Amino acid sequence: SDDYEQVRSAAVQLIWVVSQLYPESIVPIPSSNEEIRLVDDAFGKICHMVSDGSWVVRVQAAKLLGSMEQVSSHFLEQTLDKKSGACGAFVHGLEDEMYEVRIAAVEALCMLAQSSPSFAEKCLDFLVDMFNDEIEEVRLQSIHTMRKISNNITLREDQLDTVLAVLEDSSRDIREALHELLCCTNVSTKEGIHLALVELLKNLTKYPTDRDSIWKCLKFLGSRHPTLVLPLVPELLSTHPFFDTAEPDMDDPAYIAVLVLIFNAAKTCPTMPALFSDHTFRHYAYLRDSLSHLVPALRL
Amino acid sequence: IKAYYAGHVLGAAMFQIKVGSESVVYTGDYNMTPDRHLGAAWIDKCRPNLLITQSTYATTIRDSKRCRERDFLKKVHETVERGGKVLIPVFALGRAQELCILLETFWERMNLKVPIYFSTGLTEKANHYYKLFIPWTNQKIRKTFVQRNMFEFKHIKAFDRAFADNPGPMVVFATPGMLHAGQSLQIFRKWAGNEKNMVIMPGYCVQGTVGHKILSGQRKLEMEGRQVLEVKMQVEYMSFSAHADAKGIMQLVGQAEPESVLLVHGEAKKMEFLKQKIEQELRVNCYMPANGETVTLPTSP
Amino acid sequence: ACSLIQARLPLLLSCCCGDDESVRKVTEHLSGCIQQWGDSVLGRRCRDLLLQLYLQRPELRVPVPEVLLHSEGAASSSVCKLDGLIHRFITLLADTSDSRALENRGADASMACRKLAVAHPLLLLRHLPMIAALLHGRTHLNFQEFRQQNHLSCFLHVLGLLELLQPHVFRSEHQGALWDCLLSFIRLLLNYRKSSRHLAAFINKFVQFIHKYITYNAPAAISFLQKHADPLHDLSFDNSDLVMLKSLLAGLSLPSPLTA
Amino acid sequence: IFSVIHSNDPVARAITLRMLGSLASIIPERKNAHHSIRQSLDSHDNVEVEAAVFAAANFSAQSKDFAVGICNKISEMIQGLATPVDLKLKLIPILQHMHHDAILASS
Amino acid sequence: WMGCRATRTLMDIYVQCLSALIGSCPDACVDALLDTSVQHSPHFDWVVAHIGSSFPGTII
Ligand SMILES: [Zn+2]
Repeated sequence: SDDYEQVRSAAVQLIWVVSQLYPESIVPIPSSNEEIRLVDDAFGKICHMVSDGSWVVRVQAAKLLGSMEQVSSHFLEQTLDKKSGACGAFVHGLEDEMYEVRIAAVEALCMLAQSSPSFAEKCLDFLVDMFNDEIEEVRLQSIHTMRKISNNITLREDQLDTVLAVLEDSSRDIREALHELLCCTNVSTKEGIHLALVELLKNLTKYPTDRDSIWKCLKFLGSRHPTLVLPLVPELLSTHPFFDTAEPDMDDPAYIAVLVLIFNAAKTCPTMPALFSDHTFRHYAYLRDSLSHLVPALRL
Repeated sequence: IKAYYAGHVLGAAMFQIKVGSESVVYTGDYNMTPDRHLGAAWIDKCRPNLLITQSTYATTIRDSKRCRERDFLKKVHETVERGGKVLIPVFALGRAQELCILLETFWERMNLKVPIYFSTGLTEKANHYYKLFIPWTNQKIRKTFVQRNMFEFKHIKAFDRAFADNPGPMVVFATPGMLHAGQSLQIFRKWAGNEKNMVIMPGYCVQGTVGHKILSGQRKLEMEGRQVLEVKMQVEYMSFSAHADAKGIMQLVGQAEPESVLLVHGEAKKMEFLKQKIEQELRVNCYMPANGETVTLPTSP
Repeated sequence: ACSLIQARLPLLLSCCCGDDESVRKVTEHLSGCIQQWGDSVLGRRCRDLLLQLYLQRPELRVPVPEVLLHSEGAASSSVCKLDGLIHRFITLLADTSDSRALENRGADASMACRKLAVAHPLLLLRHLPMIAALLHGRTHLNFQEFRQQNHLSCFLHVLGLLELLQPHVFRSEHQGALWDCLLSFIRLLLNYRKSSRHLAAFINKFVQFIHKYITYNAPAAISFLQKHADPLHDLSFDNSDLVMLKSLLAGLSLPSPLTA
Repeated sequence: IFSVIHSNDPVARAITLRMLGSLASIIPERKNAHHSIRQSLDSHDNVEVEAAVFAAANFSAQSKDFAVGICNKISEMIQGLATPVDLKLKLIPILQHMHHDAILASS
Repeated sequence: WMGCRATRTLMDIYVQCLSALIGSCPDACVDALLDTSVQHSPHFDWVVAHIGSSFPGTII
């Protein structure tokens, strides 16, 4: 409660240190006759510091909040609910004017979600809403953290709709980061897979030098989601029910990436070899020889 | 006197009044949660003898920012899904910018123009004032105004015509807020429908006829040749006014750390609860003055 | 590996041409062979060949013999020519949104899949992950539009197909997609707990299916229940008016109205 | 030149394949030509198959990717019992152009 | 009877007691249970039914 930001910053650093040194020790509340672990009390004190007037103290508070993982589950859940003075700590710490505190909060959410998958489920919507933030480094860090917590989660329909509606990226670094995120991502809806295919082909026709990383991207995307690609397979191959369709241009990168996706999905899915057309089998035999690092061996 | 940052509207300020050791801080109106175009209020450890705060919202936190925007856009999509029109009124200088940009970004998906019925001269003046006073705006805009001009809205309409047009998805932004008089009441009195005539109130509507009855059914009114509405017709009072809630007020009081607190710009039922909360929590005196009541405090200079 | 039978199958398929009098006779011969041998290597290869032939000639008049009850070849790399059509009407029935013009086609697809489950459960069993994945797109949606869009029709159809597919749906190989379907059901139970009385028929069907599941294969059902015991307990606390919900939860005591 | 590979006339296709084999030095790693060779190798017209063998020889001499992509197919045609002995003789010299990589040469 | 928390509590106590007996010597607990079932017949025997539900073999 000092009137100088440096004292508060050093004090929150020291309180983080002492909480990490004695987490399970019991500290009594002055007014209430409640026995509380020291780490939870320090969690509350640091959470209160995320509302500090100075932004450097807020950055420090968010970083140390990330660094602690011995806190109880309900205390972890409290910082995301609207309404132990730790209520809405990350909510206020994720929508500040300063971008640096937002980056610190994003990284803190990454560490906390990696420690707690149950926390990650709650953090999914908050972190994917952050993708709309228009500071470049903020969105790169959000991409990296989302990729980091990807193993413990699976995206929802509306959250995926949200991230897709603001997925229009221009620069190379953000695009490559999105490609890696989509390599590691987990989704629950095939409509999101369709929208991802649409955006990736737009980014295929828009950026030729992105072809490599989008081919690899779709190679990893289908290997993970074979079940969601199976309805979308006749949606994409343009297989007419009762007509032999024209043989698509084997040099068209968009089409070649649609086959890469559908063949990486087919690896896990017996039912995919059935819905292949004749030219689909012909094209498969070629890209298995020519692009064996993208196309996997199948059981036709 | 010293002016601080309030965050209510562009140029809103908290005015400290320091003479000798005695000092009084008047926050006027403020918002401790930053908007999409305005920052959060801040004041140093002034520790004054008295701190006069607004209390129009002594209610709990209004479910963050993303949830409110999501609910507002979901209601807008529900109203326009059946082809209904929307008739939100606003003062055209406060939360109008945030609602405008939010609805524009929502319309990036379908890309159909939305009519802004605040006067084209007034709209141009608002854009110009917001671009001349970039330092008063958010760091979000202060860092990204060079890259792009967010105030350059691609959707706008002039005035009377599209209001009496066919029942489409058009959402009107009336020039006078609070539904007290003007274009807002003129449009509202001529509009009805289940999906159409969606009236979303971001303001507070302190005592003006028609507008104030958001907590009521909004189907009674008091006027000559009054109309009736239906349940599907939006009478939702979205919490989009740039006012600090109870958590924000406690945050401000703890931030300033005053010797005493005084409450204005609110309702008595909310203000008595806020006073009880302040006295029970921070062990600091609070006051409940009525119009014409004189509140006197002692000083120890 | 089993790929040799797959590689020699086109020769057999070409030789048999399209006469069912030869396919039926060789299926009968294979059935007699496996009855003589059983689980031995010769009998196992005979079962694999019979399964491949049935998959590539699903017009057999002896579908799912007693031998194919134990067969785990549904997950194997064998191919069947019904995959395209079952995929077709699985998506024709999947979309049960506010577009009510498709309701008649959804009902036709549902009753046809019911007939298929009655007749050829094994063929529909290989496509179980497809319908399991298709259920994930409706649970997270809000209660109001879920009621309005009648998306519960697809869930009820899938649950009825599950009820018709048992005990074949309770085999060890078809467990991931079964768990996914049940997870989707309990998820939509949790989400729409404000007013769950509209799901009365769905709740009764779900309770009956879980009863049959814990009866046919108790350890698998117990493992699934332990996997998601906390969501079920939370549903029971929030929705305490569902007596069958609590009664089903009381069925863990074992080791881990209709009349004419 | 390449537009004639789509003709239904197998003689025209054979002449086009022979031209592509003759032009192999200025168009290696041309994917459409590679796919044309691969598709004409399993043709049912003997003149087209011979032209595809000649073009495959030239393109394996020129480009490494075609060689690695074709070595398995050439192997399966040579060892395939349905291939006549004369076509087997015609196919074996393709393997002399598998020197682009140590593992390819060993195979 | 689980509406009354005491009964559930006692059955939990019996899970602990029967596990302890299984650890040491599970012989006389079933004999005492049957003796009480005979003496306190027929109203207490639902406990024996639940116990048999937990352990089908020995109890049946
Ligand atoms: Zn004001």
